[PDB]
Amino acid sequence: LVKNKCVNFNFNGLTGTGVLTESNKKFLPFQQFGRDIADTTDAVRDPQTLEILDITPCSFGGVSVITPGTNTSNQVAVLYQDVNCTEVPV
Amino acid sequence: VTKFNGLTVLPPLLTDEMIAQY
Amino acid sequence: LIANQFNSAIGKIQDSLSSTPSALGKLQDVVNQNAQALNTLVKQLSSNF
Ligand SMILES: *[C@@H]1O[C@H](CO)[C@@H](O[C@@H]2O[C@H](CO)[C@@H](O)[C@H](O)[C@H]2NC(C)=O)[C@H](O)[C@H]1NC(C)=O
Ligand SMILES: *[C@@H]1O[C@H](CO)[C@@H](O)[C@H](O)[C@H]1NC(C)=O
Ligand SMILES: *[C@@H]1O[C@H](CO)[C@@H](O)[C@H](O)[C@H]1NC(C)=O
Repeated sequence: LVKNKCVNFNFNGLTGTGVLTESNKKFLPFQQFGRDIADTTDAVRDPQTLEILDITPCSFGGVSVITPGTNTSNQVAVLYQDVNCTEVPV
Repeated sequence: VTKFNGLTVLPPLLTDEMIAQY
Repeated sequence: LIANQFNSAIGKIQDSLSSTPSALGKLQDVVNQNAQALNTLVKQLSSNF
């Protein structure tokens, strides 16, 4: 298992995709994997060692080019919307 | 007044603090 | 007297807004409508069509 790194995962046939992190929520002993309001998985109990892992989607967002007029200049800026710079270079 | 399947929300340009200041 | 009426009326706004849960029903309706729209959009992914 890999934490804090965006990795394809498959738990008992979940076949999801996203980064898995350590979670605080406590499942009941029989409760296999979590869910959200919109019926999208947002947690999973690790089957080997019984711990709850909060899964979150791989970071995505529009990339916009803040540029002045091409007649004024050719130097541009880039915005990576709703993402932290640590994973920007990827 | 009171996760992502490809859906993104964008922040208002005038944040809540600047809206309140306006 | 006008000043007292105005201030007490403002206190009435505060009390009515706090006590009545339907004071902000318009903006809360807008937010709930957007939430229902997005939730239905997500649920449409679960649909076979
Ligand atoms: C086989 O599965 C069992 C149960 O899931 C694992 O048992 C663990 O064993 C380690 C030491 O090897 C202990 O520290 C853990 O407490 C045990 N339990 C859990 C839930 O992890 C066992 O390691 C597995 N074997 C292999 C080779 O993966
Ligand atoms: C860019 O600026 C130059 C210099 O003022 C002007 O000649 C040109 O028309 C401008 N281009 C546009 C697209 O407005
Ligand atoms: C980037 O920002 C998030 C959200 O504020 C923060 O929790 C996180 O620690 C940052 N990422 C890293 C890898 O430090």
